[PDB]
Amino acid sequence: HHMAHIFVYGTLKRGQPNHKVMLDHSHGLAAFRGRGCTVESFPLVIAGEHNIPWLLYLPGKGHCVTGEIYEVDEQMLRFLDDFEDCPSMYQRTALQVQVLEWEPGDSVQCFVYTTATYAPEWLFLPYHESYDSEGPHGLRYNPRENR
Repeated sequence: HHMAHIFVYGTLKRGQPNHKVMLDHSHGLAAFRGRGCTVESFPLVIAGEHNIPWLLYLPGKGHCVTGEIYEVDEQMLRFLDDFEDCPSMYQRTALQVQVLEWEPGDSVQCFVYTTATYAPEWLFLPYHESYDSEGPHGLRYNPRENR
């Protein structure tokens, strides 16, 4: 079957708190392909009570956002849609990604979880080039069922 390229910038990245879900074969297949940055700039904010990273769908604002390129199967793609609570919390959007390292040419089209349903005040939060839950912003990810 065909596969699909995705680009992850947040908790799904290697070394980030939700990476395990991509390594769990009960969800399908995800193969690491390399590192990239969005060709278009977008705001990346760490926001809400869970300190979740959100790539806001405001093309041309903020910065090119760095992340990782994976090739995934359809099962994994649908799992990630459910994981990200699409289309309410995030909407899956196809974006051009400049390839910085490859394990394809200069860029690759990838699905990315963006959001148009952010809280409006999140526009005033810092806009990140990259996400690290343990970064100096001091806002560590906490899991969804925490109150």
